[PDB]
Amino acid sequence: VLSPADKTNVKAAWGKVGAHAGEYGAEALERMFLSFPTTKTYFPHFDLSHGSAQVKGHGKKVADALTNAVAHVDDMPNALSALSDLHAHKLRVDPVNFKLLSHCLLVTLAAHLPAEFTPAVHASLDKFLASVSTVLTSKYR
Amino acid sequence: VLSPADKTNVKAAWGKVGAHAGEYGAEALERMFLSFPTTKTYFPHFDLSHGSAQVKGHGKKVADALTNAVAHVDDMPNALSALSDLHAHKLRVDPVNFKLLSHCLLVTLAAHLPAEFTPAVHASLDKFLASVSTVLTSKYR
Amino acid sequence: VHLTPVEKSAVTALWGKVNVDEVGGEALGRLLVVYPWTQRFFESFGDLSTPDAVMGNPKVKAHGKKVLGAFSDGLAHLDNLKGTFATLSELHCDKLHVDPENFRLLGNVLVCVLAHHFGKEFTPPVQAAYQKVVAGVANALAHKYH
Amino acid sequence: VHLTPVEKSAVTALWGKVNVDEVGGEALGRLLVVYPWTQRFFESFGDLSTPDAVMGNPKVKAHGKKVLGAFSDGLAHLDNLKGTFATLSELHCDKLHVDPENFRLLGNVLVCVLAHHFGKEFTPPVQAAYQKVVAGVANALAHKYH
Ligand code: HEM
Ligand code: HEM
Ligand code: HEM
Ligand code: HEM
Repeated sequence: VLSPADKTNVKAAWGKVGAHAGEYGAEALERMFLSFPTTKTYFPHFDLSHGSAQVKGHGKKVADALTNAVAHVDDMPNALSALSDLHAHKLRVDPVNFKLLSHCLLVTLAAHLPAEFTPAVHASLDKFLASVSTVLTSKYR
Repeated sequence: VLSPADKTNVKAAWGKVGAHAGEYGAEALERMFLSFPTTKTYFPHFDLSHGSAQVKGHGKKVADALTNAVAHVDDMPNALSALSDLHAHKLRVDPVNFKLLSHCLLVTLAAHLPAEFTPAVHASLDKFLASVSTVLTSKYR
Repeated sequence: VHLTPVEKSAVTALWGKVNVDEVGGEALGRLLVVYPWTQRFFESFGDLSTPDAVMGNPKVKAHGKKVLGAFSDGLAHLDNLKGTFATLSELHCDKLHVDPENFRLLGNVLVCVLAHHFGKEFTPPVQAAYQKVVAGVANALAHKYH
Repeated sequence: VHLTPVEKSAVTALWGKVNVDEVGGEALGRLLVVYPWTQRFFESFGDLSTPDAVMGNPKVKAHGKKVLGAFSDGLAHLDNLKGTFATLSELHCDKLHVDPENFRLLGNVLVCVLAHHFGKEFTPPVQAAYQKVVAGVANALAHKYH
């Protein structure tokens, strides 16, 4: 559950990602695939090589969904409804994989926006991605 | 994130508790302390002994707390903010302990309410108890 | 895992009442219903579309009896659960890549199933003994992750 | 997954640039901030009630140093990590009873803190190597739970 400060932390931190959202999505992705090779079994139809166009495109999708989660942080379950059907019903992703991807997203952000990645902002972002993960892995339809 | 069915299951399963609210609450308590002794470290002021009137009185509160959480499921954070501040702010309960108590509550329910403990209801209670666990371990106000 | 002679006697007496043809299937079925992502490891089992479908699925029951059977072998080899499960650890960890958190889940599901079946007979002390066991078994499954 | 010669070179390369009297303090301090129940293990350490309070607490920085030093040891002794942390495992597991998931979290916070400092130098491939290392320290650290 996000506090008032969490919410403001996340929105200002995200706004600083700016036009790099898609780029940060793809880097978090690459980091996860290299750091955690088991997560690759979820993308058997993806070209997963370095510089892959498929990974770059997917990163942008993930970034755009996170952006929309930021826009809709007070009613995320409704805003993310279609994404939870995909991830919870059809794919049935193991929640541990969302912790891996969230960690890689936090590594990307700390690498690219060091002055934004204060301890407090670190915590707020960690809770936000945990909240997104719960919604996407929960069957609530 | 609970589905419509989930809240109906949790309402329909936990309601059958009713009178025995203290009884099942105390038993899941005892189940936790015997099965997972480290959890006693949060209760050095209690009389841990079997049938301890302090454990029994406690049981009655967790259960009403849970009935209260069943009562305000769709605004649990507001409805639980006082328990949140107790367990997250002042007591610093590591979240694993909530999984242990949640397991022992499911066991107690399965032992005492077999006709209600269908697979579907078990899935709903597990999510409901995970939901209470997140709210109770989050600092949000 | 070290049980006392007393929890040893009470665990073994309960287990001697277990319906060896159903309890395993109930534990697996519930795992798949309660933790739906575990369904990904069993795509070749057919209909897993609803809870009633899961619990009635004949392959689910079939594979449940096999899993119940390993928990039996462990119960007679509480000493070196690591060895007794060395090969099985090979499978789930090296071959199958099962995140070891799921081993804890199935043991706790199985604990819920024994409670369901035995009611007040599944007392707090009794469950405490079984928790020791399924903690032991899950440990020996994740031995190769170790 | 064990270390191949290329990443061995890669990680030790940037571990040398690490400042050994801060990052440890930021890793522990961020663990206490991001995962606050861990504070419970430090009521002796005094004021931890706000981030800035945590991140400058001399206790925290002090404690951090020896944790980073502990990590340096594991680096020097990858081929046998559990021996290295045998004693540490005993204190954390047998004495304090720290849930081992908390170990994994601290390793990931350290990895975050390396990213914060080294920026672009902390490439995906260098993270991949380090993730192997921290998972070794967390596993070695909980060996007595196994
Ligand atoms: C921050 C958390 C995540 C977000 C916001 C997210 C978002 C998305 C989005 C936006 C899509 C595209 C939906 C569409 O094109 O219709 C997608 C598809 C997908 N996601 Fe996720 N995801 C997340 C975590 C994960 C994780 C951890 C995994 C697996 C390890 C995963 C696996 C997949 C897969 C396999 C697809 C199908 C893509 C395809 O077939 O092209 N997601 N996800
Ligand atoms: C479903 C999970 C839980 C619920 C619903 C719950 C509910 C409650 C309630 C209603 C109270 C008393 C509120 C009052 O003072 O009126 C309480 C107190 C307390 N709870 Fe929890 N609790 C849960 C989990 C836990 C766990 C996992 C622990 C520790 C392992 C814990 C430790 C405590 C302690 C130490 C107190 C102080 C009680 C007292 O001094 O009266 N709780 N809880
Ligand atoms: C925790 C205790 C567990 C025990 C005692 C156990 C036991 C077994 C046994 C006896 C077999 C069959 C070996 C054979 O006949 O050759 C097996 C295979 C298998 N296990 Fe489990 N298991 C456990 C947990 C899990 C979990 C949690 C999962 C997935 C989430 C899993 C997935 C599988 C799969 C996919 C197979 C092979 C299925 C196939 O190839 O058709 N196991 N396990
Ligand atoms: C995961 C990697 C970890 C490493 C490498 C590590 C390392 C160490 C070392 C070297 C000490 C020496 C203290 C002494 O000599 O008395 C220590 C103490 C301690 N550790 Fe850790 N530790 C780790 C994780 C954790 C975690 C996650 C927690 C709690 C959440 C924790 C709680 C403590 C406490 C409370 C002490 C002693 C406090 C005191 O001396 O006042 N440790 N640790």
